[PDB]
Amino acid sequence: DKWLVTEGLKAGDRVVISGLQKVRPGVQVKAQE
Amino acid sequence: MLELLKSLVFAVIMVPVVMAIILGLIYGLGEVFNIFSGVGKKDQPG
Amino acid sequence: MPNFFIDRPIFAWVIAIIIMLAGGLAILKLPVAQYPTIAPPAVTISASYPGADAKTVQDTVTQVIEQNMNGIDNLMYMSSNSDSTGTVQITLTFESGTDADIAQVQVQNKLQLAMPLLPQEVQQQGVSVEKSSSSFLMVVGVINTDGTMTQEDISDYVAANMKDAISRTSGVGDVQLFGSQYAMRIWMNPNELNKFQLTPVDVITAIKAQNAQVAAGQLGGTPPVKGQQLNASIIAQTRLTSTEEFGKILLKVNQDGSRVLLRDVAKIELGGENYDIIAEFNGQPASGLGIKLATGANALDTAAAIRAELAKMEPFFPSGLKIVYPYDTTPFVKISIHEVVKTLVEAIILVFLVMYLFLQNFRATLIPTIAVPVVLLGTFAVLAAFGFSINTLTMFGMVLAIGLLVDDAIVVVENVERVMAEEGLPPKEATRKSMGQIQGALVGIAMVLSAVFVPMAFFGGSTGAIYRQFSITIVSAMALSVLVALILTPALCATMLKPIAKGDHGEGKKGFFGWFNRMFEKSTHHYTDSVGGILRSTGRYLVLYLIIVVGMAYLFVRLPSSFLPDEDQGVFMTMVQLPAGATQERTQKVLNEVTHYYLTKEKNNVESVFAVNGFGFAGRGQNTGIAFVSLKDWADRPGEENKVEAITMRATRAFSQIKDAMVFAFNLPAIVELGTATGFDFELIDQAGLGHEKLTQARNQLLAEAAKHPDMLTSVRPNGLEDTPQFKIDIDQEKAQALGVSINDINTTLGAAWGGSYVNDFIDRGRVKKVYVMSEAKYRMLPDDIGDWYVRAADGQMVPFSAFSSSRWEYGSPRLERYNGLPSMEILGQAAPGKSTGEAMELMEQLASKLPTGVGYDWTGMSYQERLSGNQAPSLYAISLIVVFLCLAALYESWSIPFSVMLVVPLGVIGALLAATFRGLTNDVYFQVGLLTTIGLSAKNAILIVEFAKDLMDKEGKGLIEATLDAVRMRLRPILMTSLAFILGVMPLVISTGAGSGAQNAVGTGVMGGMVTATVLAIFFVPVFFVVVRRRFSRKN
Amino acid sequence: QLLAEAAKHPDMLTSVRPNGLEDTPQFKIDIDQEKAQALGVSINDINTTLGAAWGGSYVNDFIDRGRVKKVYVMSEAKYRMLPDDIGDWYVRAADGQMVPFSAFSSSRWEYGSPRLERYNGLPSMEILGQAAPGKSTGEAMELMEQLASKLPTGVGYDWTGMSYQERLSGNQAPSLYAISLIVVFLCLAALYESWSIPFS
Amino acid sequence: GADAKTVQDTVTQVIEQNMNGIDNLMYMSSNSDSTGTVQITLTFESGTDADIAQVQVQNKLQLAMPLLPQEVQQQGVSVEKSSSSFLMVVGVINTDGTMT
Amino acid sequence: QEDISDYVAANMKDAISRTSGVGDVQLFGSQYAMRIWMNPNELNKFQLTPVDVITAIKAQNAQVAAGQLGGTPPVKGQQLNASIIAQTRLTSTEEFGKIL
Amino acid sequence: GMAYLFVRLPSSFLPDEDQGVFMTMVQLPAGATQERTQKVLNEVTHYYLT
Amino acid sequence: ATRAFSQIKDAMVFAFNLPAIVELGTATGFDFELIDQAGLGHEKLTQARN
Ligand SMILES: COCCN1CCN(c2nc(SCCc3ccc(OC)c(OC)c3)c(C#N)c3c2COC(C)(C)C3)CC1
Ligand SMILES: COCCN1CCN(c2nc(SCCc3ccc(OC)c(OC)c3)c(C#N)c3c2COC(C)(C)C3)CC1
Repeated sequence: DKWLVTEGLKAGDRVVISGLQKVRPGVQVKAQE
Repeated sequence: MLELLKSLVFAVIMVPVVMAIILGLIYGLGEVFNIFSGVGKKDQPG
Repeated sequence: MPNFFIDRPIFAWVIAIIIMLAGGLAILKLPVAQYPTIAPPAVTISASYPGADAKTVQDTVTQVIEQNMNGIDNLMYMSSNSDSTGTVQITLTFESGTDADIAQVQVQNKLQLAMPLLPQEVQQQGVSVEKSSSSFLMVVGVINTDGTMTQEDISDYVAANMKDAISRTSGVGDVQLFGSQYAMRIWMNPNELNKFQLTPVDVITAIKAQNAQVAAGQLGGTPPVKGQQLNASIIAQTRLTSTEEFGKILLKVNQDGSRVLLRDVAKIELGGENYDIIAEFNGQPASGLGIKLATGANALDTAAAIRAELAKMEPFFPSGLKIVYPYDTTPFVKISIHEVVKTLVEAIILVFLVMYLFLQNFRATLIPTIAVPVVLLGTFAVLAAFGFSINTLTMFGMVLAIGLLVDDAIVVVENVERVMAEEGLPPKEATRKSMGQIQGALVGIAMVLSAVFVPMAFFGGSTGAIYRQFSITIVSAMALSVLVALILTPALCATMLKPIAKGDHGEGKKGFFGWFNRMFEKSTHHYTDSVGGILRSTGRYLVLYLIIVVGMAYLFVRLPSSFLPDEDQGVFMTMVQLPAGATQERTQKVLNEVTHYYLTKEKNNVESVFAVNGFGFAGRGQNTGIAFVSLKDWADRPGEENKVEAITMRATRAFSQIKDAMVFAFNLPAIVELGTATGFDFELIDQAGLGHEKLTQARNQLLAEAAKHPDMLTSVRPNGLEDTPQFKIDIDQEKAQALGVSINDINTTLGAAWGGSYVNDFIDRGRVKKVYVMSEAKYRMLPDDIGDWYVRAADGQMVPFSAFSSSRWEYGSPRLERYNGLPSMEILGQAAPGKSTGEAMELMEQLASKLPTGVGYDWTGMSYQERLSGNQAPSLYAISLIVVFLCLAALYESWSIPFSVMLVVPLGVIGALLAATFRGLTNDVYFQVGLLTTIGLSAKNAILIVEFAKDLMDKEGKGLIEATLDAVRMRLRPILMTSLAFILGVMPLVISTGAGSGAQNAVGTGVMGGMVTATVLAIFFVPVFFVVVRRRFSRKN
Repeated sequence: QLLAEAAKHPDMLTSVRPNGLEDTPQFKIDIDQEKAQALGVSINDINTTLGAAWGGSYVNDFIDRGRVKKVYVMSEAKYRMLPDDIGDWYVRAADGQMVPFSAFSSSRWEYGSPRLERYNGLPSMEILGQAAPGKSTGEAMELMEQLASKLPTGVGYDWTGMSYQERLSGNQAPSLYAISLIVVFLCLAALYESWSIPFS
Repeated sequence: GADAKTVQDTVTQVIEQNMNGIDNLMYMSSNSDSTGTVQITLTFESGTDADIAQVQVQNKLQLAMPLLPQEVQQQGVSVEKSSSSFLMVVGVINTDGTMT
Repeated sequence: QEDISDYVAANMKDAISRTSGVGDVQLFGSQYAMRIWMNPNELNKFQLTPVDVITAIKAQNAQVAAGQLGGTPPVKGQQLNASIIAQTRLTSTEEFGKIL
Repeated sequence: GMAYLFVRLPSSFLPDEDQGVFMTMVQLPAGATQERTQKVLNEVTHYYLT
Repeated sequence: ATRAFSQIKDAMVFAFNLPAIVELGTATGFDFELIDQAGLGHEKLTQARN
């Protein structure tokens, strides 16, 4: 249940998972993990 | 049957109170119905 | 001739009593429901093509069907969809008023124009063509308490035992399951087919063949040989009856018996038609009925027997199966069938209070207590010949009409009581001595009532079906409340009475009422000093009246023209909406939270949550889901904070905290397509053939443009779904056959592994149940599992898919809707809250001018109701205004004479408009009946006051200035006995909330505190309305 | 038990008899389906043979005096009479050799009710019967209602066909006299102008 | 030519299982037999239109047809308003015996 | 004509047949149906029959119930749902050109 | 005399009309042929014609 | 029209007009079948019509 990526991201980046309705590009994020 | 126990005591208190607010209407404002006094009729067609 | 029934009086007595049981046979013949047939007759065609996306099932099923639909009768808007579970649901909203049964079959057997042109899986699965919209009677959740039964284990028990038995019960028209039943879910293990070098072809080809009932022949059959004595019938291969007997469905065997049983390549078990719906009821899995009315709506006998027939099933329940009702029509009206009778009995007493007010008698006062229960059940009886039903639009229509049957009851006994109380003559002649001058006026006591139904046939549509439910209700409240008031009630002034002194003002009356009956004398001189001082002020009270109506339209333009109020109907629907392409595990996990939220934070309000994963009224799938939420009776929860809107708005706040899901909720009417109460619902079209992505950029440009006008077009959302990813396989044809395969072997592999193919039926327990070959779960669950499917070459060497099927991702809208034979999208919308919809409808059009070629624009729902008529208030209540001018001019016999009775129309609507301030409700249809109930009786006093002035012009010859000064003074003692004769009937209409309060507390204070403008404030101006007519149009100069 | 209860009143209930037929013997043919594949035959060569020779099968139309009539294949009659005629039917294997039905299909006999009469999705058994010479149905149907309520709950009795309309006459036809004559009991007071003349 | 134990299952139990809430119904009795004949008898309320009935039976059957294993209609089915009164039931016989 | 008759069919007929008042619209041409013109001196080149031209077009040009990644029921432990596009009904003369 | 001779009066529905036909049905053992049922309708026709 | 249509060979060109109901012709024009019963086919039906 995980995509494997060869390019496009670097390590330590913060992937958004939950909430792709209410998140358009450029919003504050209550970035929990 | 308890709303006939209501309408024993609340069809004898909510019937005069609506009869009492209209007395505050037709007699309280009935005085100011007669404070207004004047003639302004337009009887031009006759 | 009105006294033709009086010249022998009991010839009039008995005819009303004939109605008491010749209607009484028909009040038990008359069936009950909360709501009549409001909706326009829709036709829901539910095709199903399992395992195929939108653009397949738009093309294979929907476009083929929509090509045929040209030659049918009377459609409003043939709305559609086509989604990713393979379901079509085209909806033929027809014209209102025209029937369904003729109109259903005109679109049901020319679906047979191209039933062969549909693929032979979708016409092997279903095209079910109902004649019903979303008006369920009740939903019966069947629920496993223990956990032995799964979800789908419930559903065949509902199908094999309940669905037929519940549809036995009368009043039941349509029954669904959210199941449906145990289709033999043939799984496939593609690392076992490759073991035996098979495909999903040979699993199908066996099961289509080794499982088939054969026309088996008969021994000794037809004809016999001459000399035959034996006749039997052969049983050939029966349709196999077991999960174990499909286990030994044979496959390839060699010539030396090395068999391949199908249980070596299949995890055979029973399952469902589709697992697209995971229901849930308080955390544990449920199936469910959905029960609809039989046309000829029945709710007293149905739900009382739906429960009662369900009472023979708890001996037959398996381990922990329970039945629970997440929804029901009837407990809305299981209590109002008794209380609206019980409000009426005290309203009889409220009219017996009027007899107790001035008479204070015990034998001469039984006349209204017998005049009332004749009319109420005759009111059912004539509409029982119309065939209409007792309903919350009609029982409410006759809890108003028991004000409108008593207002003629105690004015014509009290006119008789008037005439006998200045000259003292007996009521045997006072029943004629009153009627001797007003015999052309008791054709007038319902004549503006003859003028307030003649456009009530003249409203069409959904709301046009509402006015008809008050139309024939105020015609039976016209007819058999006056045919017991012109005929019965004058004859009722003869027998049971205690006649009086020489003109009884009430000389020997001893009580505190009797001293207040000298404050009945307070308004004797003062109301004469009113009108005598209004006559002195007749120039400044003339010009005052046209500027107490400047607040009418000033309130009416800020009174928002809304629709029917959100009733607390005891349920509210909670919609979830996950990201694009979110699986069913996540949605159930979110519906774990939302159920845990509606339970463990609202135990007091929410009875339970019937939560379906995957169902979307917006459109089915896996990212959506609905939570039917059961509320409770108001005897279990108090207050406005426990009504629906307070529950839902607290819910949506905490739904900002639930990530990965755009959760919200809403409330339900009967129809779920009534708009946004400034409602427009919009179908933007593709015309040219631009595809959908060029139509999608139009959505991306106008939903943005809807978000560029927050001032007019407030909600920017489509009902459909965002363009989810969907997984293209390049079945590489040229590669595939050169590799050695055939193509029909590929697509029957690919379309019956990853899809799930119906094969045939089998027989479980003597019931015919489907057989679905499908890949197992863990082998069709990734793009990686493409390569695990093995397809047989020309020679029989196995070939993986990944050798010849490259793949790529792409978009696709997994719910494509269609304009009538062209693509479209369901754009919702609201005008900004407290504005008109006609400009919000028109702005969208001239914002669709910002959108390119090949794009039409049309409407649906209540918007096509708006497309035919914007508002039928100003010009089609002019025919409740001009039609009042023609009828009452016949009484006074003069042109411009009803211009006096036209000036109680503002003094009846201002009482209606002020009740929208002292409680704060909007303009709905029940406010539009709030006019006609209150201007219906502002005019009747404005007949009773100034038609006695016609006696003061056509029997008595006083001058019309002082005839009006006699139309205050001779009329004086009935003045408090006419205006207060009705307004004592509106008394229980304040403290009664719960289950639709604003029809009887805001319109209740539109008729308690709304009739005060028409009863204790209009009649100050009603006598001088006669002279402001007859000082400009004086035929006395 | 019903004919043990209703046919043993032979004076009134004359010839109470069933409709749904007694369980005839049915002739199960166990297509020993693995032999019916190991021999080389595909079973669709078998079920079409077993079911369009014994069976009788529509094939297509044909034209006859310019009229469309059907084409039926069937066995000739003397080749489908007995369980012996199982053994005469030959089916072709994969390699074109011919195999008899007696080589694999092991026949037997079983019960079977031909008239499987249903009711709304419920299997049922219809029972007929007349009434006595010189007597009536109502003293025979209610006699049946003495003998149909004998059974416990689980198999119920229904009265329909001719029997519904008399079950409807028993509910409204003497009850017709109530609402008819009470209107007449109220017609007289209109004519005679008294409550008490309808007492007479 | 077919059986009777599984003529209700090929034909009748399919046409029986579309009968959701039959419009002004009184009983639906069917009877499969050994000749492969099925006679599903939908009898309705009196006063309900027989003309809409044969329409609505094939809007109960043709409510939900292709829940049919489709040979149900491929054999030939005949919805009919069988008011089982007849007119004359004219027999046509041969007198000499040449015609069978 | 036929270049016009679809333009009536794909645009006008579904717009006039729901123009107000209009009942039955009888189109007088046709939709623009893909007309495979066979060529029997090319069939004898490749040793085919029209059977194999029909059997191919009924196969490669056939829309398939393609199913869903993440279909129902899921495996316990899944996070992906998509739909599958199998062979679309081929949308062109140029795509019938590469009908194999 | 009314109340005693009404519930004792037999309550049929419709009389037997002399309709000029009457159907005689035959019922053989379970599994008896069209030859044998014809063989009884040899007798029954010979019964109703002698 | 029809007079100049006599000049057009290779075709029986004529014309007519449309009534309200268009199956009659010259204001009284009847219409009639000649059905076959005895299975004679069509050419013997045609020889009847010839
Ligand atoms: C594709 O399905 C179309 C049927 N829709 C309308 C009726 N509806 C409704 N279902 C239910 S309960 C469950 C019925 C059910 C069971 C299993 C399912 O999964 C197999 C399922 O989804 C298919 C539904 C209720 C309630 N309370 C209501 C509606 C409808 O709204 C109410 C608020 C009246 C209450 C379910 C959705
Ligand atoms: C669907 O076809 C059957 C309809 N029939 C009755 C109506 N009749 C008529 N058709 C037409 S238009 C024929 C259009 C057309 C176009 C392409 C075609 O190629 C496919 C084609 O062949 C069918 C026809 C008209 C006119 N104007 C009229 C009638 C009839 O008389 C009028 C005066 C009304 C003028 C045509 C024949």
